[PDB]
Amino acid sequence: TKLADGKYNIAFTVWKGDKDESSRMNRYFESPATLTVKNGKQYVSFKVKDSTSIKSFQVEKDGQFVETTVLSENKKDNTRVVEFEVADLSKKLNGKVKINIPIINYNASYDIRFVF
Ligand SMILES: [Cl-]
Repeated sequence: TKLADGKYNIAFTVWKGDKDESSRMNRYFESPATLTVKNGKQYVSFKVKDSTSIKSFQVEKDGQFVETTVLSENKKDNTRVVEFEVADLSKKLNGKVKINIPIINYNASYDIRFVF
């Protein structure tokens, strides 16, 4: 059941945090993600669109949301690559996104789930 070391692509979709429905956050998170399996551990990374608007992206780690790691940024196309470890790919991962639209007092939070 445990994946061999190496790099893979893994498709994913985003559900709403509290409903079994597709989340609007799908448009910002590019599937497939990259899965890096190294020394048993599993690291997921993927590109985020409209990066400047996605002020915060956290995933739940030990019953608490923690900011994801930024591996790189591309200011030209307004994207960035985020990364986090996932212990169990068969489970839905809880996440939180803070969306900021400066063109107007607009600052809202989205609860989401990653489905691999
Ligand atoms: Cl469920």
